[PDB]
Amino acid sequence: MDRPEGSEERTVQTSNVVLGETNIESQDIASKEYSPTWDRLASSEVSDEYPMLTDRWLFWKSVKWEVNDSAFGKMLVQEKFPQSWVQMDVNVNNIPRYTNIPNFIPFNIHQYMRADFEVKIYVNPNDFVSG
Amino acid sequence: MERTFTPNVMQPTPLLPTTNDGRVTFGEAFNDLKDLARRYQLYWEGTILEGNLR
Repeated sequence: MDRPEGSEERTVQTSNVVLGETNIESQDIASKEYSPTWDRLASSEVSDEYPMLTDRWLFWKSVKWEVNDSAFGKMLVQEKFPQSWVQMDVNVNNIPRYTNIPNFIPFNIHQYMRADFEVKIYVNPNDFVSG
Repeated sequence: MERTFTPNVMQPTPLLPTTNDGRVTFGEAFNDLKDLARRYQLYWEGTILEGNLR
């Protein structure tokens, strides 16, 4: 910290959401990136796209891990993807609904769907821990 | 011609893109019944004993 403001925070914008980061990332890609061609052979109905809704960085879970429950191989998250994320808005009976989250609103009126995904993991520790 | 007569067509979506009768997804085409009729099938089969002969 050497400025009146703390220092410069990098910014990443998508749709109407802006994420701030301050450090150098760790990155990877599950498989080779590509543009699909055989999806057009599956449905004669025109495939709708809602980029301002879907290309939006959305907040998922927060999971709290403590020193007393942190062992080698401890699973902070084990979730079916993207099922668990798209179905994260449940009712009193733990039944999911696609009706409230704008990113998921197209899932309610369509039977079949496809997309590529990106997942960010944010941890904000102090200067004096290790893990 | 009545057998293929299709009046007052009402089509909500465009047609489905072709695969050339399966040639795009599988390595071969399937467009003619004549080709299938050239794949052998059982015509007749039986067992014959000495008692069935002269």
